[PDB]
This record gives sequence, structure tokens and C-alpha cells, in this order.
Amino acid sequence: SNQAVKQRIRAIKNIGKITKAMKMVAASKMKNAQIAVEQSRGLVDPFVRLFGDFPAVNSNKSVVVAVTSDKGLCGGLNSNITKYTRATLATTESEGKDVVVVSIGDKGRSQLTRIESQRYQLAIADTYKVRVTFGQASLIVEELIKHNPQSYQILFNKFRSAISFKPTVATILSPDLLEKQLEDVTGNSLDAYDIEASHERSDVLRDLTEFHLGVTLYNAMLENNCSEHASRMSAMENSTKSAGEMLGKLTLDYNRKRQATITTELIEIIAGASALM
Amino acid sequence: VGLSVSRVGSAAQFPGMKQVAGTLKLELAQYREVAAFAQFGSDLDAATQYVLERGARLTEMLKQKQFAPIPIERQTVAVYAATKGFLDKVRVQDIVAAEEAVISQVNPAVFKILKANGKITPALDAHLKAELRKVKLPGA
Amino acid sequence: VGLSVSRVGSAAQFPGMKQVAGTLKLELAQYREVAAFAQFGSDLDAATQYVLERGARLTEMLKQKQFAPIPIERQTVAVYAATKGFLDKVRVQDIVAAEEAVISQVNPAVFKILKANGKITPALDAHLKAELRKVKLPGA
Amino acid sequence: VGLSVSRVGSAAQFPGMKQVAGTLKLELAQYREVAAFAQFGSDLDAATQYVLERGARLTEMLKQKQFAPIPIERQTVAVYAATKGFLDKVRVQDIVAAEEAVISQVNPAVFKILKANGKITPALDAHLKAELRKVKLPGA
Amino acid sequence: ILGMDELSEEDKLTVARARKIQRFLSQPFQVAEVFTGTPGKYVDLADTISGFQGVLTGKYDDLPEMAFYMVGDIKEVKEKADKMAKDIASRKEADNKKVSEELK
Amino acid sequence: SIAELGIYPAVDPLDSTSRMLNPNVIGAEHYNVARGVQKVLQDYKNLQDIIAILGMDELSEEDKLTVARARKIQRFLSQPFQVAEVFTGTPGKYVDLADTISGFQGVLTGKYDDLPEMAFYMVGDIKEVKEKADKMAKDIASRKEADNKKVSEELK
Amino acid sequence: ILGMDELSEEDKLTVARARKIQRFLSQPFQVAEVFTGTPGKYVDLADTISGF
Amino acid sequence: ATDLGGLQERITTTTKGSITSVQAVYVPADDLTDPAPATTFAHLDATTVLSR
Amino acid sequence: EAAAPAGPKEFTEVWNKKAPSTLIVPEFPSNYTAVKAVGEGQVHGDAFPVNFYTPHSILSQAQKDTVVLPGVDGYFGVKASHVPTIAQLKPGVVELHSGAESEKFFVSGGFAFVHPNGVTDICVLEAATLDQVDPAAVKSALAAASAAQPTDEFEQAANRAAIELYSALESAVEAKA
Repeated sequence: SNQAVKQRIRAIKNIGKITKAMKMVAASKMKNAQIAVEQSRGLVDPFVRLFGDFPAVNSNKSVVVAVTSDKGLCGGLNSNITKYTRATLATTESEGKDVVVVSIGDKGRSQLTRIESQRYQLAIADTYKVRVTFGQASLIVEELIKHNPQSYQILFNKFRSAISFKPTVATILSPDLLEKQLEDVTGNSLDAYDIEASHERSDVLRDLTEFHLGVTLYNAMLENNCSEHASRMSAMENSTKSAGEMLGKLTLDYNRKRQATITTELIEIIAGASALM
Repeated sequence: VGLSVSRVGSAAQFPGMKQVAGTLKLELAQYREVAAFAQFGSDLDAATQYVLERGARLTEMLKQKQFAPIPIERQTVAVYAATKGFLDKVRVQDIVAAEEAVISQVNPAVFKILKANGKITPALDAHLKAELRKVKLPGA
Repeated sequence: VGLSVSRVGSAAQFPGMKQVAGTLKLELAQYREVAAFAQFGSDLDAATQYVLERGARLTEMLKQKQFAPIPIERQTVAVYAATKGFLDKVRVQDIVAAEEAVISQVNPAVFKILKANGKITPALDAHLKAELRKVKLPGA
Repeated sequence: VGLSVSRVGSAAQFPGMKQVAGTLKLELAQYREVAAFAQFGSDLDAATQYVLERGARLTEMLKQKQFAPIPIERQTVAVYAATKGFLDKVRVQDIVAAEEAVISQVNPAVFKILKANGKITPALDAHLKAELRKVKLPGA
Repeated sequence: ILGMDELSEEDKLTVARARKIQRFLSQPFQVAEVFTGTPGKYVDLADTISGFQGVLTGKYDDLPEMAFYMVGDIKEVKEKADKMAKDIASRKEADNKKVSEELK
Repeated sequence: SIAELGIYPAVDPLDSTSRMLNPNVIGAEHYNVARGVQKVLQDYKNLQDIIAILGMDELSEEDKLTVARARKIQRFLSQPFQVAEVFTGTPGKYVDLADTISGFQGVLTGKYDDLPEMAFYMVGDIKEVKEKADKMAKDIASRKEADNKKVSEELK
Repeated sequence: ILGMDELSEEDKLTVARARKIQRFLSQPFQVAEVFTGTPGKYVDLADTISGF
Repeated sequence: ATDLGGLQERITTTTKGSITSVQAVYVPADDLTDPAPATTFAHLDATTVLSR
Repeated sequence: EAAAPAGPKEFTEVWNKKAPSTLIVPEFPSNYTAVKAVGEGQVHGDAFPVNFYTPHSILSQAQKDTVVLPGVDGYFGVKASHVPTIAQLKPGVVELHSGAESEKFFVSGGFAFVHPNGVTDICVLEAATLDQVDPAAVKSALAAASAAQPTDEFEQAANRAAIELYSALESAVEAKA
């Protein structure tokens, strides 16, 4: 059994090298994918100061997006936003609201089915396989447009720094189905604008809502990707500290057993020599 | 290399090997810090990839072939060619034949100067350096 | 069973179980590696989940009570009922109670012929597999 | 403190120290528990932060200098000033200054009453609450 | 190594229920009350089997872990689970109308 | 550890050595195949610490080629013995030396990378690999035909 | 894993102070001056205390 | 312990002079709990760790 | 008409009544910006703030005095106290004016808001500065797009976008001074 302790020391030592390398891999992938999040944080603002921000809307039909990670050493991010998805898919319900449950990421389909399997409809995965592009987020938004809901619900982690990641609920209102109706405040604040588009307001708010869905989805799955990287970077420095503490304790144990087996073998040799001497 | 020591040290090393093995052992130590991290290939650092690709150059450089002992000028020309960077063209699986394609390609008039002087003199450090660029390495 | 051996081989296995339990220890060999990897639960393959599902049917099959030795023919039917698929889609928490259905609700005449021949004859290979569907299983 | 045990001296220790030290061992157990639960700094719950600060307050209280043993009456009071309030203003660094501030500034007859009685009577609890409010704490 | 955050849902269930029954096997002793302060709790056998059966079936997943720690049976589990909750409100309001004036 | 995976004869390919593994007694086409098999199998045994926790998805498809090549070589090193027909199921195979060297030189250099890994398990030489491969393909294309009869009313 | 100019100003002041204390613990030796050229320095105790 | 303390107890300060020992220490199996350094370290009044 | 009084302040308090108290209130994207539409100010005289965005880049975020914007009716201009407008944009050239200098961004088509407080938001999709464009490939791609006229309205709309984009880009790279 004294080579079981040595092979366990081998195992924990290579694990503590693997996680020390994956911490640096995540720290490399965080620093080049931190600037694309900051370049994306501007474009969400014109639509949020234009369309407003209206989460508690009595939508007849809704689509929820919980955008998660794909690889699963993130350290409780996807479970956190899955709990936020159920905590907002119980909050927004007031009228028997049909909700479409859509998750982007392989670690979203495996948990939102455990939470809500009956209303779960679409699964998008490998959305971080090369990088996040607006054409991809546009195609996902077009697939979310094949459902014609009255609102869209976006659940992502707002990457603040390399430590703080807050889950954010962002909404997108369908143009004439609820968006022009939710601006109707003692009249309307939307009719103060001069529509300069080709056609009427009914197909400039349509184009503008599809664009807002694409922008919110693109910024969501970029910001959540940077939160995934910066949380795996700190969830692989607890693996290195745990594998270092276990290697320290196992090295101490192996030295105790090494000394004990030298003493035991020695006492056996003396006991065998004294029975003849 | 991590455990093989020599308490005499490089005081009893052939000079001309001491000029180039002093950097060979340093880059091999950097590789030994960077080894077992090379299975994460797509996720680069591009500076630890430099010490990774150079250490993988120098590891396959040092292999021999069972009762073919190599004379010391050919050894120091080998770690000159691999250490200075004349073999960054060659992929890691053809450096056992890239060193065979140095000794056969570099003229044998530099080897007796390197054996005789017992160091890489700067005239020779221009000569054999210029001779390693007219070498037909098995590269692609 | 990963460390258990019988060095007589299948020379002295009951022939009605030499053919059924040969593919029992295959699927438990497939079960022993895919279940330690999924102790982490890193990725899913959805067919490796199946051999993790069926191998855990067969672990719950091979459980036994303390002073209840099952003769030989009621052991080969309780493994015919799992290696020919009949106890699939029966809940894993309830295979230790679903197999009293196989001993009771299956005809007592199928054990007298299987003990007499020692091998599942084709007139019994299909006739017993037709009666393993004519049983009431919990969960269903 | 989690491993240090002394059973026979308990229910035979100083009565005032027994009054003020059950909650001392209690809040250090809470401090070791709220340190073992959040071992690395990522989440600030701010309700454990009271325990995580009172524990460091008591831990900085418990440490003392070498070759300077303290009388038990100048020790019951100094741990009264930490298990109760009276030191939650002083940050963590001046507690070794705040302890000698509490000991020097308080009326020295409080120590005589405490040493003679053995326990902190309500007549002594009133003056101990009074004289520990009017001390000039260094964290200010 | 990896923490609880990389466990499955059923394994987080196993870890939570096992931490609860790890605490619930502990009990205060009538002969250890002279140095622990907690009075000793004799537990009947039917109370033990019913309580552990309830923790196993999932009747007490909503309770915290330390409500099971150093209690007699599952009635005292909920007594401490309420008492434990109550102290999460009252941590204050001991400023005036006390017994610590000067003259009385 | 070889034998718990079911590879019988359970020879460790790495720890087993010979004095006939000299290139100037058994030639170069034998020595190079033996050392290349050892190199692939030791590379895979190096890979097994990052395979076992991460799962063969971050390996840049140079290490994945190595894992598939090593698993094919590991299964192909197994051979059903003529004296072990009593144990498992299989008539024994005598594998002549030239067919062994050609087969492992084929698996080593990517000539059989399109064949599945279990067609190499307990087969004699590399044409028995393909013969088990096509047979397995016929087995899977014929597995789904029998679920419509044999449920009642046999032909007496 | 982050870079030189990622950390704060009060911490990099200690990086500079440590990089110039770590240099200041070096000392030329009198018995080294036959194979270095640079002469040796004997440092007094309170001189070391004050200079640090 | 007594064969080590027979040496290391004559290295002390008397009223006449003092003997100060700089003793090279080999930790045997990277093991500080080995009884040769666990007995040696009892007498050691300082350490000077030279590092590569 | 405003029967769902939602917001970044109402969902937090109606979320207190359904979510468990272990979960802190989720954020909303209005929490991360200080500029709004209704709140007055942000003019201080002549220059008004422009917010030029693009998904992958932010080409300008400072203040300008006047913007020339390629609307779908045509290239218009905005002053500081401009009327609230939402403008769909043709493939054209945005010019940001700050004084004598000006930057010439060629965008591919997007929107351009002017908000009721006068803050403007140019939200385009791909925006190349006119220096790094070639006049070579546009002619060949236009000629390849001007001959293939299929029957399907999808590729007809795509080819019409190609004609208009390439025609305006050649027209904006031809007459540059």
C-alpha cells in the first residue's frame, strides 16, 4: 500500500499542474476577450434609453434566454443564472403566460430541463467554439423570431471586473404587440420622434426591435463568456490551492509511512537475527 | 536533466560547448517548467509557446542511437545549430534527421578548427554560422 | 468483480448461464469505467449514458439477500430478464423488487425444463422470452 | 482552540471568567466556522462579517506578550471589553493598545472587587459597564 | 478538489442530505453537560427511526444543516430550526430600558 | 492494469523489453515499428491525466489522432490464443511476423484510421480487422429487423 | 497572468522597495576580490539597521 | 540524541570565550521529520538557507 | 394604456414577493448608463454628445457640433437642439464635425437616433473609414451583381442591396477631395 500513496501523490501533483495551467489558459483567454465586451457595452445603451427598460410586462407569450457556458469548470455561474431563470419564470407569471424556454450553451439545456422541461423548446450550443460574432447572434435572434412572442427575456452575467459578475435580466418588446403600447404614458412618448424611415412606424420599430434583440443577445453572450473565463480563472486557483494542501498532507503521510516501513523492516531483521544469536 | 547534476560543474566542460550548453540548459529548464502544459495547444500564450517550441527543438536534438558516440565538435555544432535558432524551420519530428543533415552538409574543415582551438572563435563564429544557412534542412 | 477471478474459466459454468452471463460481465466492464468518469459528470455522450444506465440495471440485479440462495435456473432467468432487455425501462430503485415478478409470474414449468436440459433450447429461448413480457412489473 | 481541551479545570475555574468566557468560546467557534465556510474572498455576505470581525477582535485580544502574565482580574475585564461591546470601534490593529488602555484607564478598584468576589455582581456589572464606556479608545 | 459547484444536481442532493444526517447522528450527552452546557437528550428508538426516515425521504430538505446538530429528535430539529431563524432578526435593541443605570 | 481492461495477453507494451530489439539484428522496418508503437503508447499514457478529467475536447486534433491511434494499437496487441478457447469465446490466431509488422505499420501511419476501435479487439491480423469491421457494420444494419416478428405465433 | 501595469500604485511601490532591498542584501566579499576584481565590504550592525 | 548532544554541548559560550558553529545540514529524504534533522534542529540557534 | 407599470425599479420590488430571499435582485441594463432621453441638459452651448457605436467597435464617443448622416431619404444634418428623430440609414458616409476637422466613416446601413434631450446615437453595423477601402473590388463585385438577376425575391433584395451599397461607395470614393 506504500505505492498507493506514491501513485496518489503522482495523481494530485499532475492535477495541481493541470489546474495551474488551466488558470493561465483562462487568464489568457480573459484578457483578449475583455476588450470585445467593453466594445459591446456601448451599443446596448441607445435601445435601452430608447425602448425603455420594461421587465414586468403582461406579455401573452414570452421567450426566455438563459445564456450559459459550454465547458463546465466555471464555478457555479450557470447554476446561479438557472436559479435566476426560475426566480424570474415564477415572478413574471400573472395571467397564465406562455413562456418559451431557450438556452444558449450546452450547460443550459442540462439544467433548465431539470427546472422546466415542459416549456423547453430550443437549444443552441457551440456558440463559443471560435468567437462570438454579430452574424451568429443575428441568426440566433432570427430563430427567436420564429417564435412570435410579446416579449423577450435575457439572462446573462454582467462582467464588472475579474471578480464581480452580476446576473442581469434584459427585455425586448415586440414592436406593435407590446412595444408601442408600453410607451403609452399619459398619451405617448414614442410619438415625439420623427420617423425618417422608408415605410411607416410599424416596420421601423420591427427592424429596430430585431436589431435590439441582436445587440442584447450579442452583448449577453460576449459578457457571459468573459464572466465564464474570469470565473474559471478563480475556480482553477482553488483547485491549485486544494491540490497543494492535499499534496502537503499526503507528502507528510508518505514520509510517516516511509519511516515506519524502514523501522518495521529493521525490527523484523533484528528479531530474526536474535533468534539465532 | 532535472535531477542529473555534476558537482564539478562546467569547469571540466569542453569550451565551445560551454558557450552553448549554458543556454541549452536554461531553455531546457524553462521547458521543464512549461512541459505537461503542452496538451493545451490551441490556447496559446505565444511567449510560453516560444520556450515550448524551443524546448521541443532541444529535446529531440539530444537523442543518440546506441553505440554511435559523437565527437565533441559535432556535438557542439549540433547544439549551436539548435540553440542559436538555425532549426526553427524543422518540425519536432524531423530534428533527428536535421542534425544528420547538418554534419553531412557543413564542410568538415570547420570541425578541426573547433577541435584544435577548443572554442568557437569569432572568425569561426561567423564561418560556421554562415555555413548553417547554406544547409539543406529536411523542412516543409 | 474488477478484482475477482475464477481460473477454471467457463469450463464449469452452467450452460444456461455461460451464454447469458458472458455478456453480463461485458456490460459491467463497460459500466465500471463510464461511471467513475461520470462521478465528476463532465460531459454527456447520451449513449455512454445508456451503458451507464444498463450497467446499473445489472448491479441492482446481482444483489442478494442473506440466507436466500436462488437455485441456478432462477438465477439464469433473472439475468435473461436483464441481458435480453426485459428489465430495461424499469426503475433502478426498484429492480430488487421487480425480479420477484420474474420468479413468481413466469411459469414454474420453464424452470423444470431449463434445469433438465441445462441450456436454453430454441423452443425455450423464445418461449421464455415471450413470457418475460407477460409479467406485471412495478413502475411498468 | 478547536483542539485545546481541558475538562477537569472547567467547573473549577474563575467565576467571573466563567461568566464571560462561555460566549468567548462560542464566538470563536462561530469565527472558525465562518472562516472555514468562506475560505477565499469572493463573496461578502455582510451578515457573517459581524462574526468575521468580532472573531478577529477576540483573536487579537487573546494574544499577549511573552514573560508578562496577566492577573485574572485584569483579564476578565479585558475579555469583558471584547465579548461585550466597548471595542467594536477600535479597528483590529490597536487592540493590543486598547487592551492596556482599558486596563489602565478603568478604576483600579474594579479589579479589587472582581478579585475578592470571584464573579461580576450586578453592582459590579453596573460600574464595569459605566467605566468601560468612558475610556479613551485608541480607535477613534 | 473541485468544490460543490461542479457536482450534479442529485449529487448536491446527496451531499446536502448526508451533511444533515451527519449532524443528526450527533446528540448531547447527559454526562457531557458539565462541560458543554447543553443538557443531555435521551432519544427513543422509534423517534430515531422516524426522524432518519424523514430526513431520507426528503421531509426536511427545507431545514438548514445546523438545526440537526446536537439535538435530540426531529421535534427538536424544528425547534432549533425556528430558534436559529429567530436570531437572524434579533441582534439589537438592547440600548435602553435596561438594568444598567447608576442609582436604582 | 492491462488485464482489467480485457486486453489478453496482458503484456505491458512498454515495460516488456528484449535484446532482439536492436535495429541491426531484426532490421529497421521492425525496430522502427516497435519504437513507434512504444512512442504512441507512452504519449497516450501521458495524455491520460488530462483525458480523465477534461474529456478529449481541448486537444487540437493532433492529440486526438494520437488517442485514436493508441487505442487501435492497444486493441490490436490483444490476440485470442489457441489455448484460451476454453475461457472466452474465440478460436485462436497465429499471426505471422510480416503480417504483424505490416499491420502495425499500417495502424501507425494512418492507413486504418477510418476503421473503428473495437474491430481491433481480439483479432489475428489486419485483414481480420477489416473482416470484423464490415461484419460489425452488417450487424448494425441488421439489428433493427427482428423487432417485428418472434413476439408471437412461431412456425410450430 | 495579468501583467506589470495591472496592479495598483501602493503595491508597486512595495514592488520597487522589495526589488531594491533584494538587491541591497547583496554584498561584495573580501575573499572574493582575488577572483572578481571588486573589493569587499565589512558592514557594521547598526549601520545595516539604519541603512535598511 | 546523546551522541549529537555530546558534540553540540561543548559548542557554547563560557566565561573565557565562545565557540560558534556553522554546521552544514543535509535533510535526508526531503524529510524534516527524519530523526537525524529532527534531533539536529533542536540544537540549532539559527539557520542560513542558501538557494539556487 | 400603461397597464403594465414595469421598470428597473418596479421589478425589484415585485421580485421581492416571488423570489427566495437568498437570491439578490437581478440587474437591468438601464442600471449601467447615465444618459437617458427625457432628462434635460447635455448641451452646454454649441456641441452635443454623439455616441457612434458598432457591435465590435466604438468609433467615436466624444462630443461633436454637427453630424452628417446618410438617411434613407438622403444625407441630413443634426444640430445641438435637434428634433427627436429615428432615422433608418442607407449605405453611405457619416461625417462627424467638430470644427475644421472631420472623420469620414463609411457605414453599411443601420439606424441613427436623436433623442429628446438632443443626445444622438449612431448605431450602424459595419463602419469602415474611407481610407482603408479599395476602389478596385467594388467594380468587379458590382459587375458580378449587375448581371445575375434571378427570379427569387430573396436574392433580388440581396442583389439590390449590393447595387445600392456599391454604387454609393464608388460615388463616395470617386468625388473625394
